[PDB]
Amino acid sequence: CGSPPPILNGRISYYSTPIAVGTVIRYSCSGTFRLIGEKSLLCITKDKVDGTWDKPAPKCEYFNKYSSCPEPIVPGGYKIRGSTPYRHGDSVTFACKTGNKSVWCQANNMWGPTRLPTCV
Amino acid sequence: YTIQSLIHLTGEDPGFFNVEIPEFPFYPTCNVCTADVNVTINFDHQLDLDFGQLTPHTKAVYQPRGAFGGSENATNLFLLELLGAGELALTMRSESVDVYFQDVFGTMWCHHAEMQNPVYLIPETVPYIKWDNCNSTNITAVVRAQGLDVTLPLSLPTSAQDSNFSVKTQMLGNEIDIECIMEDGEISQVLPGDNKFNITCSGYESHVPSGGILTSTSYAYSLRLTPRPVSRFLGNNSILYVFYSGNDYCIQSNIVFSDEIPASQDMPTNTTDITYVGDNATYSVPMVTSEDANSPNVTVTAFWAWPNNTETDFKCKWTLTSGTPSGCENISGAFASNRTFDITVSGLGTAPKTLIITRTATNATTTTHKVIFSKA
Ligand SMILES: *[C@@H]1O[C@H](CO)[C@@H](O)[C@H](O)[C@H]1NC(C)=O
Repeated sequence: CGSPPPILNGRISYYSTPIAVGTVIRYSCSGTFRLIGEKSLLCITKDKVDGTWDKPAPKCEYFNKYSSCPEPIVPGGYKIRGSTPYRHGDSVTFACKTGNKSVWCQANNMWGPTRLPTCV
Repeated sequence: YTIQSLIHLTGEDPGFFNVEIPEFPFYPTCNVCTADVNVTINFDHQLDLDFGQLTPHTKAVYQPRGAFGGSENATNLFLLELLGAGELALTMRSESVDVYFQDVFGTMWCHHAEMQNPVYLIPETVPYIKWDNCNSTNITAVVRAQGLDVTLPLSLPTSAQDSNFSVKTQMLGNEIDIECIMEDGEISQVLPGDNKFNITCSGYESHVPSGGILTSTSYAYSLRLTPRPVSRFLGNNSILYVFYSGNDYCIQSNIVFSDEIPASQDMPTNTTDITYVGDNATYSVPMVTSEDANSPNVTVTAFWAWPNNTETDFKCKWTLTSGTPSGCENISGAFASNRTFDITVSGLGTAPKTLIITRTATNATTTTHKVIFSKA
């Protein structure tokens, strides 16, 4: 899909040198700063060979130092990989038996890069 | 026997995990150690399984998993299924597990290890990612037993003075998605070395603590990650990546789990001893600490020393709640006013009897009082 969107002091992983192919890449944290945002990255194919990456580049910065953040819930949302304790940029995962499936905890609290997602 | 346990998911949410169960009875036979295993794994209804594996201390990674709840994702992927003292991992595909049996040696079936992770997991087939900007040191990350152990060099000594060191890493392989993180704030060069920074390592509770040490020296340092949650669903040739920042540089190494037998699987022995002059030697079984003065069941299974054959005149009787006290063995067992059994041997002998009794009271730790009788 051309070139991956860079993040702040993070990682871009492996994509070789493709002519707008870039099948899989991964974005990691910057180390002392936890990654707040979806890490996966795959180049979706439009009508032409050239396209855009599936998800925007996640931000890689601090998240309220070591402070905690409100529990993000939604009636159509589980708490996969989520628990009562929190630290820095920990995240959860959502699902339902009947929207998005991710949210983090940033310095502004109650969310990370995006608000607590809803569900059908 | 019933020994309940509680387990909570930590860190990320890999599909595979290890649930250590050193709690069920285990006997130091030192010869024939037949052990029938029946496992029940709940999910969501409950997809009960019928796991069956009868291996003595000769095959520690067998994984016969004839199921009865349907085509479940996976169960007991065995790379260290027996490694350790009584450690019987139950790995799944990358959940309120109710194990039911380890050894028969009589008539008592129960076990338990409750995990609060999702009842049914999600597939985590990680696409092959190489981390092009990661110098692959290709060091051998041998997964001895179940816990990983490496001494790979760290990323770089960039801005060592007043450095908020973070050692967030991750291991990848055959559809496994587990990533380690470093807890307890942000270590910054305390003491010359052995910083002992706690590592979440994702995975599971890891009853045996798991963490790495930043062995700083002068200015080249090292790193000694020890993430315990490593199981068989890794590929035979898989790669882990370490990301150590400072003031972000990555290093790649090759991981290969080993399927071998451990030093021992039997429960730890109290190594009690008694001395006798008369062949009608009787030994008083000490009261187990974890059990109060009253309990509904308690058994003193008297097993001989180095049994080359199958079970013989060895009594597992003398239980409570209307239990048979007439031991069919050649020996006779007794007790006292306080719940301390006095076990008499079948005339002992000139050689040390070295009889083994595992008094496992309900809700109490198994105390295999391996006692070696000594004459005058
Ligand atoms: C103690 O054992 C009883 C059964 O006798 C059980 O119901 C209870 O949950 C156990 N509690 C603990 C802490 O083991």
